[PDB]
This record gives sequence, C-alpha cells and structure tokens, in this order.
Amino acid sequence: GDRINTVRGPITISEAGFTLTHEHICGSSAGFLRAWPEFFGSRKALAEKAVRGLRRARAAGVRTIVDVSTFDIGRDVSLLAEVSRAADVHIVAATGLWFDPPLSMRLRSVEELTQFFLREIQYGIEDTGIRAGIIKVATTGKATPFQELVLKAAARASLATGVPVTTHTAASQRDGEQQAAIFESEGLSPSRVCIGHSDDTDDLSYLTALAARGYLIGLDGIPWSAIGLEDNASASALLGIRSWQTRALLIKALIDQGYMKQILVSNDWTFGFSSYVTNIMDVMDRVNPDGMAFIPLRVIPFLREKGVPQETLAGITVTNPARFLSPTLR
Amino acid sequence: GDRINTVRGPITISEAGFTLTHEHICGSSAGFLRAWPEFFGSRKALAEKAVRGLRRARAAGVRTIVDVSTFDIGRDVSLLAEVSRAADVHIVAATGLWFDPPLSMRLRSVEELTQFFLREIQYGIEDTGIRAGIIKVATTGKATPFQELVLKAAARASLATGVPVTTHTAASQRDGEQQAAIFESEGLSPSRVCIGHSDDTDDLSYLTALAARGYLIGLDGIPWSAIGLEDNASASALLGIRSWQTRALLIKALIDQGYMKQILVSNDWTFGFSSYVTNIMDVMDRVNPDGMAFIPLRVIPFLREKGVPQETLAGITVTNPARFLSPTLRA
Ligand SMILES: CCOP(=O)(Cc1ccc(C)cc1)OCC
Ligand SMILES: CCOP(=O)(Cc1ccc(C)cc1)OCC
Ligand SMILES: [Zn+2]
Ligand SMILES: [Zn+2]
Ligand SMILES: [Zn+2]
Ligand SMILES: [Zn+2]
Ligand SMILES: [Zn+2]
Ligand SMILES: [Zn+2]
Repeated sequence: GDRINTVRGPITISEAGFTLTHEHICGSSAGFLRAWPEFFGSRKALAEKAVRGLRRARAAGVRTIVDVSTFDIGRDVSLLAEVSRAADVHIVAATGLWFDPPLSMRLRSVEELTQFFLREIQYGIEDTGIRAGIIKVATTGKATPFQELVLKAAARASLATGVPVTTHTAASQRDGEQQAAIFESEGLSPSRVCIGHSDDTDDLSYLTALAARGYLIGLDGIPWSAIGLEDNASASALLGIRSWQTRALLIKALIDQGYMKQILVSNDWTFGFSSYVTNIMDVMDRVNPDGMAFIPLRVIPFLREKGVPQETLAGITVTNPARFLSPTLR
Repeated sequence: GDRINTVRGPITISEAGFTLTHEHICGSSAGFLRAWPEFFGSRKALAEKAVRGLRRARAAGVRTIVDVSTFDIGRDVSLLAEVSRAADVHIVAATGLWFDPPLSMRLRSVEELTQFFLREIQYGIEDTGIRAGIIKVATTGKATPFQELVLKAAARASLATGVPVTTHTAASQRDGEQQAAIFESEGLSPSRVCIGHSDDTDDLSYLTALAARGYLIGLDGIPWSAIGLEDNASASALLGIRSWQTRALLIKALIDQGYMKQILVSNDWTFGFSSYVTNIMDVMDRVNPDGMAFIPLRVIPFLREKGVPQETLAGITVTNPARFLSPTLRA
C-alpha cells in the first residue's frame, strides 16, 4: 500500500518520480518471443534496443514506466526484469487481458478469470515471484460478452487488492461510456480507473463527461501520426492522420476546464512489434525517433510554450501517476 | 530416411515399434501452462498423471507416441521430454499451426510461415534443440485465406525436409478434398500426408476416394463417444454420439477394400485439457479409463475377433507408421 510492485521488487511511492503510464517493451503474442525470437532479429537484439531506448528516456527525466502488456500481448516478465536492471528504470508489470485471448482464456468464467488476475498480483507472474502492479483490459467498440466478463473480473481483483485498472478503447465510438457503466456496476471507484487511447478522439464533450465523473483520462498516443506517411495504407490505418500537435492540444483543453488532476500522458511506444504488419516498427521509428523520450522532449516544452505552467506539468507527470498507482483499498 | 526425431534425440526406424500417431500430453494454449499451472492442479501433478498413463500404455506394448500439439495448442517441449524420460516411451513432437493462432501468426505471409516451420524442424523448438518430426495443420470446413497459406507453407516445408504432414479436418464437410487440392497444387506427394479425424464420418465413399489417391487415413479418435452422457451438451458436442465400435469398424472396412497400407490408428487422448470447458478431462477419464492403452487393450482384440489377422494388425500399428514417419525426400 505504501509501496508499488515493480519487476525488481517493491518501491516507495516517492521513488516513482516522473512516470510514463502506458508503454510496452514489446507488442507481441503469448509464447511468441520464446518460439520465434529471430522475428525480432534475436532476443539479445530486442533487449539491447530496449535498454538503449530506456536509457535515453531516463536521460530526459523518466524514472518509471508502466508496461501495460498482458499475457495475450506476449508479456515476458523475465525480459522486463532484465532490461529494467540494465537501464536502471523501474518497470511496473501488468495483469489482465487485451483483445487477442486464446481459447484457454475465452472459455473461462468470471470466477476463474478473477483467480488468474489475483494469482498474478498476489503470488506472482509464472514462477518468478514478480508481482503485477496494474490490470489492463480492453473493448473494441461495443463490448462482446467475453469482454464484459473481463471487465467484471478486473473490477473484482482491483477491489480485493487495491491495484488500479487501465483500459484500451475505441475512443471514436465512445467505448469509455460502456466501460464506466460496468465498472460502476461492480462498485469500483472511477478514481481507480484510467480510460485509455482517449487522445484518439477530438470530441471534447465525451472527454469532459468522463473527467467530470472521476475517471482518469489516458492521452497516451501523442506521437502517433501518419501525416506524410499517407503513402502507407497500413500505417495510416494504425497511426491516424491527426498531427501530434492536435493530440497534444487535448491536454491543454482539459487542463483548461479544471481537469489537470485527471490527466495521464504517455507515448504508447514499443521496441518490438509482431502483432502487426511486418516492418511496422521501422515505419514507427521513422515517424518518432525520440521514442519514449518524446513526451519530455517535445510535448512538455510545447505545452509550456502555450501557456501551461511548469508546475502544472509536474503534477501531471509525477503527482497524478503516484496517486493512481498506489494500492488503494476502498 | 534412417532416423526419426524424438524429444530424447533421434531413433532408428526399428526402435519405434508399436506407435500411436495422433495423441497429446496436454491440450492447451501457447504460454498457458507456464502462466497458470494450477489450472491443472500443478505442473507436477500433470507430469505425474501423464507418466502414469504412459507406463500403462507401455505395459500394453506401445513404444512410441506422436504428440500432435503445435505452438497454438500450447505444446511444452520440456514437459514432453521429462515425461518421455520418466516413462521410457518415445515421443515425437510437432510443428505447424492448429485453429487458434494469435495475431502474431495470423498476419504472417506464406514465406514467413515456411521459415517458422523450418526453424522447428531443423533448428529446433524454442532454445531446446529438440526437433519436430511432423507438421500439423488444420481446416474447419471451407479454408479461410489464412488457412490456405498455412497449408501451402506446410507443403513447402515438407518438400524441403521430408517430414510428413498430418491434418485436422471437419470430416463431415469433406475437408480432406480441399486440403488434397492445395497440397497437390504445391507438388506434395499424398503419401506424405495423413488426413486426420477421418473416423468422424460414416461416409466411406469420401474415405476410399482419398485412399485411392495415395493419402493416409487417420482413424484417430476411436474411444471418443458421448454415448450414455447425452445429458451433457458440451461433452456430446465434442465426443459425438457414435460408439467406439462404429469407429473401429471403419478400420476393418478400409482393410476389406485393400487399403491396409494407408491406415493410421490412434486414441487422440490427453492428460490435460484447457482449450475446452472446465472439467472436460474428468468426463473423458470416465469414458475411457484405459487412456492411451485403449487401442492395444480393446481395439486390437476386437478387431482380431472380427476376423482381422494378427499379422495385419501388426502392419498397421508398426509398419504403416514407420513408413509415414521416415523423413522422405521427393525423387
Ligand atoms: C499456488 C498459487 O498461490 P495462491 O493460490 C495462494 C498464494 C498467494 C500468495 C502467496 C505469496 C502464496 C500463495 O494465489 C492466490 C490467488
Ligand atoms: C534458428 C536459427 O537457425 P536457422 O536460420 C538456420 C539453422 C538451421 C539448423 C541449425 C542446426 C542451426 C541453424 O534455422 C533454419 C530455418
Ligand atoms: Zn490499446
Ligand atoms: Zn493510445
Ligand atoms: Zn498500448
Ligand atoms: Zn483436431
Ligand atoms: Zn480425431
Ligand atoms: Zn488431436
């Protein structure tokens, strides 16, 4: 409760400092990295790529990252522990389920799913003893019956442990609204939930509505933009055509309405990516060579240049995260 | 074509002995066993059960089993090795893809998949050095565009290595026919292919047509029957309501038509099963307490009893498999 679980062990809340709330070391699939490492060059190579990128973000002031990769995202905790130790960056691991669960998970009940999330948070991931510090869930527009179950089990495990919940949404379709509804029906406080991929929409009306309820708003894909890369149909589809400035501005808008306390910013960056078109990383790395350092290097100066007080900026990147991540029982 | 790859290393063809061609140590999902072993009691309990069952099969004469679990079936090669060693039964591992691929697989090209299968056969599984001795693929009725790629990649890897291909079909939909077409278009010889779940249809005309063309016919789920358990929907939907005898008789029927050399028999058994309803294992263990010994203990005697010469029985359980498994390069 006074401590947060990292892949290197528990840390005190003051030890977190500047935290990136939605990132990935690798975006893959369960067992993929162990079965076909060469798809990323090799395991060592992906590891070195990640350490370099984490060292650079650390130089920009980043002290902690929350890796929101779930079992189905192909999360490899041993890999997380190893790059964390090498780059000297704290990494918070996650439990929960994304939108590519295999049959062994899709056929489970809410009760069984609750047990699995609890196992990861209390006993540890696999046989490592490494505990999860957050629960990641997802909807892809209108919730499927299984997705519904996932949300309910995420909510029950949160209640029992104090651990927060972070989500993936189809912003455009106001997914946030349905998720809020389910979480509330389980008795979970909005304050323990972050509504993700929210910078993906321009609808300030949707956003302030959730903020007004106590939810945290995840503006985590700032550098995502295919402007110029309109050549590429795949990239255009994933990245979008809104510029990074446009996304960054959403931050200002919310602050302007009195919501600085409910904002969480991130890059939604990764060093490896197999669950997409081949070579999509190359494309991404071209669009954003700063990688995870983008927020500190480009978004912060930028917002300051627009009237946002530095002190306000420190609250969003240091204060908001600490409050969110500290394990809080009802 | 001298040696076959097992989880304990290469064996000579004469060492294979009585072989079960379509089995599983565990039926799961990639990464599941390592992430939630308690689902099976424990990984230790699972190993123990599996060792017991294999010793029982061994007591009955079984010397080798082919575990057709692919990556997406959650195949755990280290688990296989340990149980092989403890029970002293040879186990042949597989590469290929079944019907639950994750995004990282589903977005791959034919060229990309070829490389993954070759990796498993030549380089080995994961970092173990353990090499696959068969390629498993599947269709669930009419092939999806992804499935078609998988079949092409499997045909190409077989062509380069000489390792056989074994399939999963929706028998009632005559899936073997579309699979044959694809394989044939790739230049693959039918004798390198086993059309699985073939005991799931009563349509002998579909089976004889494939047999006539040179394909091997996998009558692999003999003990699967929901007979007397129709009070259970999930069970019945999976095991079917045709009796074990009905299935076994398809064996004699193909023999009677002159295709003994094209027949492969198995139990399609397992010691763990997470890719289905919870508790499915209990139901199965109720239905067939003999586990993988069912073939030797009940099917052989039954068949002998229906007039099949012992000699023919030996050909099917020893001979046919040795020929199918021998890595065979195209002339
Ligand atoms: C075997 C898996 O442990 P468990 O059942 C009970 C358990 C939880 C935490 C610790 C430290 C030990 C044991 O997990 C709780 C959901
Ligand atoms: C996994 C990297 O090995 P490779 O590229 C080439 C390779 C094949 C066999 C052996 C023994 C070593 C290396 O695998 C073939 C597809
Ligand atoms: Zn997402
Ligand atoms: Zn996002
Ligand atoms: Zn993400
Ligand atoms: Zn099958
Ligand atoms: Zn079968
Ligand atoms: Zn099978």
